[PDB]
Amino acid sequence: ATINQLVRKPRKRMVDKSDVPALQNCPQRRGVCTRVYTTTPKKPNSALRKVCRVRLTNGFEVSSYIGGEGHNLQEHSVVLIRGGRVKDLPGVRYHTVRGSLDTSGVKDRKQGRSKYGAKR
Amino acid sequence: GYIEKLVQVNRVAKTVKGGRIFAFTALTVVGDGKGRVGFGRGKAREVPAAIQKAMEAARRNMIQVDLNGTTLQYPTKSAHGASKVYMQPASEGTGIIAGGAMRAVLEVAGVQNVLAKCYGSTNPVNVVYATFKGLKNMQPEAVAAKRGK
Amino acid sequence: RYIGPKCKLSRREGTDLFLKSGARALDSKCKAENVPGQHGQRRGRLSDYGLQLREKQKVRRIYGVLERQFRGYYQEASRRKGSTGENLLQLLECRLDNVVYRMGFGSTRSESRQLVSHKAITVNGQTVNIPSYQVKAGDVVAVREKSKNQLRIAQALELCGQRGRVEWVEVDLDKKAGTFKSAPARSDLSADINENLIVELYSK
Amino acid sequence: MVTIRLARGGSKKRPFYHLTVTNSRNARDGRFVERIGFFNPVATGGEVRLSVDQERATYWLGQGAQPSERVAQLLKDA
Amino acid sequence: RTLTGRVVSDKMDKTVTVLIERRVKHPIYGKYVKRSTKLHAHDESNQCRIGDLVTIRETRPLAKTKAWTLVDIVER
Amino acid sequence: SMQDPLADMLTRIRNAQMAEKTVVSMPSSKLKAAVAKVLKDEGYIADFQISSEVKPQLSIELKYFEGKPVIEEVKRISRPGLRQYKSVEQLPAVRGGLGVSIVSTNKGVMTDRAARAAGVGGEVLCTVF
RNA sequence: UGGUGGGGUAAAGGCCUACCAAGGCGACGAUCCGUAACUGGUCUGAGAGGAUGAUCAGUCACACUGGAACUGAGACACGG
RNA sequence: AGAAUAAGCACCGGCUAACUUCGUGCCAGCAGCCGCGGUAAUACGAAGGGUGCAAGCGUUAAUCGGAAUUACUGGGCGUAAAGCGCGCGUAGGUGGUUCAGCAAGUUGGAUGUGAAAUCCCCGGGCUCAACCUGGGAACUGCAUCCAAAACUACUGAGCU
Repeated sequence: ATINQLVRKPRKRMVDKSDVPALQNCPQRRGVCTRVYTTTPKKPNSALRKVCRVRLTNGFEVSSYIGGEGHNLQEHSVVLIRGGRVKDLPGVRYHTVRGSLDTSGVKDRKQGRSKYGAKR
Repeated sequence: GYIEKLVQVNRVAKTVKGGRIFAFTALTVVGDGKGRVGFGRGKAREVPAAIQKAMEAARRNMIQVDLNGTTLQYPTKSAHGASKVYMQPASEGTGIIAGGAMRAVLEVAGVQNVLAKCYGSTNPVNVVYATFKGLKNMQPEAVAAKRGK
Repeated sequence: RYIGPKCKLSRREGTDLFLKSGARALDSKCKAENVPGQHGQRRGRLSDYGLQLREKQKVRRIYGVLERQFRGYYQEASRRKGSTGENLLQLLECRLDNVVYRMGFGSTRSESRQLVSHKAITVNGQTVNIPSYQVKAGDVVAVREKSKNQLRIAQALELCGQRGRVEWVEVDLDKKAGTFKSAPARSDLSADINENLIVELYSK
Repeated sequence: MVTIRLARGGSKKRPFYHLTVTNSRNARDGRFVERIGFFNPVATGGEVRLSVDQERATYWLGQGAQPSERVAQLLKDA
Repeated sequence: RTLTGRVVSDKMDKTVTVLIERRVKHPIYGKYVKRSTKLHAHDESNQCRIGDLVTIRETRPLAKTKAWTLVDIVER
Repeated sequence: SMQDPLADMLTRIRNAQMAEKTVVSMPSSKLKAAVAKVLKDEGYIADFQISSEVKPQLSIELKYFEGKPVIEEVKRISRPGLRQYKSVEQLPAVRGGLGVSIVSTNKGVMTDRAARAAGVGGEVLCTVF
């Protein structure tokens, strides 16, 4: 740790590994739905949430959350991916964005229309 | 001094076999606008008394900080426990550029361009200690050297 | 510029704002006795950073300025040498949006900012149309010679000694032409601001 | 190949020249041998036209550089 | 025009290599470190043994990895 | 082993400053004697006392203030390891210039005030404050 | 890796060559392995720095991929 | 000729002083950290109002920052993570003591540069701002040169 020992072997700053294995410094990355299904939350909560499995165009097998209150993503859609880790859902770190290509958009959704895919 | 500044409230608990009884400690400082700073907190049940049970000792232990006039004496190296404090004087025009509990003690002293910092622990219980040991040894002339400079 | 109805902006502050619509009063019929918002029949916890906000969010609501425009004016305060607070309101008084009314050609800043875009207020024999010109100490201030019989320019000459003189200009009322003499210090301003406390809303 | 030449700085519809001494092996706006003083044909009040210093301008004519076509009739403005 | 190093290897004719040592600072660490530089010096008459100290001069290259000749044996 | 002559004297008096002793004696060199002569001229100590015999020693007579004495700390900067050879533009004004910042130069092991008005820098030795 | 005889390049030089000798490089990181044009600079920073090379300018490098010369002042030549 | 051709976005449980209810009921959901929802919901869906700053507002992503969270400036190690189980000692790092010498590190000045751009101030101009340039400042750098000898290496005689 001394300045002699720094010239011998200097302090290497340890790199921080990124949170997303996919999205290789890309803000969005297109995918194709392998499977949409139902997932339970973590124990101190309880609900029924709907997540999707996608293969990406990087060929990767990760899960994205369909963030709508209603969707017609019918098992082969062309859904677009953002990041962000949903807390209550374990082990998954991606979200399907609304109104991208095949994501139809949440019904009425009258505030936050830029988030959940609504015109006007 | 009547230029008191509240530092922190923090909700203290302790347990009886009946259950958990809660108490509030709250530290405030008291300065005079010219450099007599004080310290203290109180142990009571309630919010509006634990800040004046802080005044119970905050007017006590007031010591005249040896100012220069609007500007601090030196670059400072100071510590208490696991908190360490850096300071240095600034020139003319910048205001309060300290942080958290450092802007409370260094604004009641008559200096305004303060530029104080916190290193090690950030606990405001032990933070206000190292700030006054930063101000306890201030002297432009009170060295025993037989020379004005 | 901020637009819309403006009786509701006279209520948050408590000061007259120099934002009005006529020539007799302000906050005298648009029922200023409460604190508006979503639900404001009760107050509570009126302290530092939200007050440092209400300082700057008053100064923003007077001077026709956006935060695109105004926090670039704190950028010149550090480009200024020393005394950053009053040197902020220097360029708000070398501002032409205010000093049309600080002379008094228009009713308020809402008529001052407007007519200079409508090719009224020249600077020095040129054609200036911006509400951001920086008037030097010692130019004339005149009006283009087609808005002279615009009679709402004559609807502003009644408040010269009624809103009080500024005692920093020397103007000719016959020509409708003025002259900005010198820049103010912090003695020529209204006492409702805190100039080195708008400064503190920069780091947090 | 060595040449004293007008070289476009400035903005679009805002010409400003440098009067670079170049090699005619490079572009107009890169790798000049020397910048002697400038030119500005949009010159209005307070802006000097051309900062032609004949202390160095003698040297490239002395060492064998040439005006292009216009550079000859900027020295004719003297 | 003066570079000085101590002789470390002489077993070839007309050619010698020396350690032109120096002690210079580390940029972000501040401690002055030594940085040894092992030049090659050309001898016209091959009179330098291991442990000698010489000075050298730069000219056109005398071989590959050799562009410095012998000036004078300063000491031994 | 001992590895630095003058850092061994600058430590041995500070624990004696917080102790109740006055005359400090140790086996001394000319290097430690040239340092001691400059801060008696700054009003800190007096009468360095070369013993002038074989194994020569330094009896520095440090002064007391009432209660806490005159020198709080002596902070070594250039120890022997990272030895802080510093220029004249970058001299340390230690405590606003109330530290005198003795710097070893060719024409004298000398304070920072005379190091700048006659410009030679070098070994920034220690905090005297 | 040197030494000389020659050979050769517009120009020094194991660059090419024959023969003589056993040297040369490297723990201050050689060689191998992965990665990347570099710099003036750029971005966050109290600064130290850290990250970084899009427009702009200098140098480098390439021209489907590889080898090769030719002509010419200048190429191993992007529309040879 | 005449206001005819122009505003939108996101939030409002906290530490952000923007902070009623209606529908929904451990459902449906939101969210960066706590968490919120299990029946009067300031945390979730509208309406009803405000507020952030505006032809943009937001959130996905990447960089540095706060981060003393790789600490040269500027951190650690009895019990939180961390003393090899300890030796002999190679390179190396550093080295008691005095005079003299050297001038490699150290110190000052000299000169060429460190291209132009960018930046930093003073300006000039676009009606103003970007932008544009003029002037310098800056470029902590590099070798050469002479001057210095307190300290370090090196050199020599020593001192205990």
